[PDB]
Amino acid sequence: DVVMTQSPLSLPVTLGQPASIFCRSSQSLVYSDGNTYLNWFQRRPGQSPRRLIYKVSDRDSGVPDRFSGSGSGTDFTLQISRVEAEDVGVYYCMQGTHWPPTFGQGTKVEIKRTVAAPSVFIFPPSDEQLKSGTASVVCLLNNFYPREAKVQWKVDNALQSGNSQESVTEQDSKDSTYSLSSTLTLSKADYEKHKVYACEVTHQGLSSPVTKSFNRG
Amino acid sequence: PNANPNANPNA
Amino acid sequence: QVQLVESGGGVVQPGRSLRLSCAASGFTFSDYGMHWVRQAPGKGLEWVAIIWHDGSNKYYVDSVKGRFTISRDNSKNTLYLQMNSLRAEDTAVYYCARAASSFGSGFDYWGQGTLVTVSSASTKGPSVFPLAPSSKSTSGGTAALGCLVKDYFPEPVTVSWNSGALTSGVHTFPAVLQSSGLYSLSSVVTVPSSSLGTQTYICNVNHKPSNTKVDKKVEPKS
Repeated sequence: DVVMTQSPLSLPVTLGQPASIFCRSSQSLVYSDGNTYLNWFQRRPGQSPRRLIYKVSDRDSGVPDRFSGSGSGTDFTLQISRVEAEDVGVYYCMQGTHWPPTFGQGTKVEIKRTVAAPSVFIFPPSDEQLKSGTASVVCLLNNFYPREAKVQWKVDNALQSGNSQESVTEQDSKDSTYSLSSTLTLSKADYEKHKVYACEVTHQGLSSPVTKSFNRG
Repeated sequence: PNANPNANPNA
Repeated sequence: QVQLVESGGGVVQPGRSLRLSCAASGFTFSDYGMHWVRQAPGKGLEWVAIIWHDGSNKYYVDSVKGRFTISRDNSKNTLYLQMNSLRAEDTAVYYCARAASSFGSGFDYWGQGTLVTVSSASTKGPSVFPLAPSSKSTSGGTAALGCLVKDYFPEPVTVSWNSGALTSGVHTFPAVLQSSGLYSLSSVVTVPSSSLGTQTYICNVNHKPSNTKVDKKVEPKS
């Protein structure tokens, strides 16, 4: 099977600047009919994948003209003339000249933007969950940049370890930020043994760590 | 046993 | 207006079978060949199969030959993938895609995909709990609220707000794997704090692998 090697695998780009994604095939993609069957595809957050380019350089319906393709033989390039916030996602080449069609590993495009501090919010467990015997406490860090952030839980000022899990979003297609949730999970009995529940957030856009907290009940 | 790249699967 | 919607993904035991469907709208379905493509852990994207516009030719990647069968019903605008003899390698998101008029150019429109999980574990639908807006989730005239979706298997859960009419400011987080082997996620949204008393915010949770749908109205705390 023909191997499609993309580079780079991660492509951070400043808004409005160009971007180039490269693809090399392990065999020439020129076919005996004169055509070169090299395609590009785009996956975006929240959207179905779509083809952008076929036959090296022909652009699909609904694809902005800032996207173009070039190359020949074994070497091909997808060019974005001026990257926009809505271009975040993963881009794949695919060859169709040889059996079976094969895809490259994908290049993830992300936007480099200005620092943005998170907005920090906290949610106590619902009474409905408490009636079931568990307490989840949620700390939300909304719309920040860069993606690096540190969240710590304190319960009655005792630093917690081992009872929380975090998840971060993909970069937003409009404002190029990330959001993150951290969930502290305790039994109902343990939850009822303590008063102050706090999450402390450290991030480049904050001059010092910010604490958000509540008193049970 | 394979589809060639110029095969047309459409109407 | 071309739309492709896959369904049928869920858990399946090794060696058993699962049928996927793909519902097409917005074009003359019988005019187009159709493909299946999948995205498996550690493998990236893999072409799986094609069927001609009229069902007259079918081709398959070697590893699914003798196991998968592609078919279609043009009168119902539907494409099928019958998956037999399932293998652990088959866990993946399966996409249907509309064929290009040359095979080597692939396919233009795709669906959003349906996730197939090969596993001996039982399906379990989620519990859904409100993340109520309060004085602890407001800043600068904005309020955050959400829903916590706990303890389901396999992935995925999808979340919409107000039946899809509320999309601005929504974040639905990637699921986390708990030590139990079950998944959990949350979905949040930021809204005006001024109208918490007059607007209704409902999270619509769908766990298609268990046929579980939950609509939860999120009430403000005061």
